[PDB]
Amino acid sequence: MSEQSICQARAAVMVYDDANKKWVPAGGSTGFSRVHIYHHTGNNTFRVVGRKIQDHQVVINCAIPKGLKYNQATQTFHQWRDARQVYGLNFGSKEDANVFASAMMHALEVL
Amino acid sequence: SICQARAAVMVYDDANKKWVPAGGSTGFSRVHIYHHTGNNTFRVVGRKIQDHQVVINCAIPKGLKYNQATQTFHQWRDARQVYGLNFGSKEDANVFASAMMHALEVL
Amino acid sequence: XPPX
Amino acid sequence: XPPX
Amino acid sequence: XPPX
Ligand SMILES: [Cl-]
Repeated sequence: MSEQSICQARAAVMVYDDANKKWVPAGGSTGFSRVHIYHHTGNNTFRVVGRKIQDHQVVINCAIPKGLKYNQATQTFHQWRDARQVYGLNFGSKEDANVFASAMMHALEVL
Repeated sequence: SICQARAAVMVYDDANKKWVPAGGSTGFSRVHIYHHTGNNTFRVVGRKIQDHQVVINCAIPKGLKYNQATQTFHQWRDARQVYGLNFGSKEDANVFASAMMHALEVL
Repeated sequence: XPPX
Repeated sequence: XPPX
Repeated sequence: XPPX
């Protein structure tokens, strides 16, 4: 209607700062976000969208293209690439990580 | 075509932590940046010199990070894989990067 | 990918 | 970025 | 959420 949330997880959204070889908080400030995968049924597309809990900042809004490689680097830190940045999710718990990864793996299968 | 350069086109094999030749075939390619003027879009296209196999055909989106790792090996990411160009010379590298850096400015 |  |  |  026109998108369905196929999962939600609590995570600190990060992007990799290539110049300084460090992870930084997406959107410029620390704190946890609520991160969803949304599925547009009409076009069979997916995206990751997340808002900071404390102040509702949109900190991630990125398409999940067919063929994306989703790297589960650790049980609570998962990451993927796009042309502009590497995104990372530092999950609040192993359970949050698992629910999100399960949905991501499903999306990538049906793309 | 806004540029042409001679390079070995590579992709990173995530599983084996190594670069492999794009398309499965070793050898040099002629690598272009193409400009669609009707849409103001760019893409990278490369053909094996020896047998003209097309080994890369990649859009250049706004915001792409193009990394000049060395004077002759440049690289960039997309969701599916990391691309590398191992240029035959510093001159080929600079011609291609100059065009890339210009394309990225005008997107 | 980068390390964590 | 992976090294060369 | 905003559109894609
Ligand atoms: Cl770090």
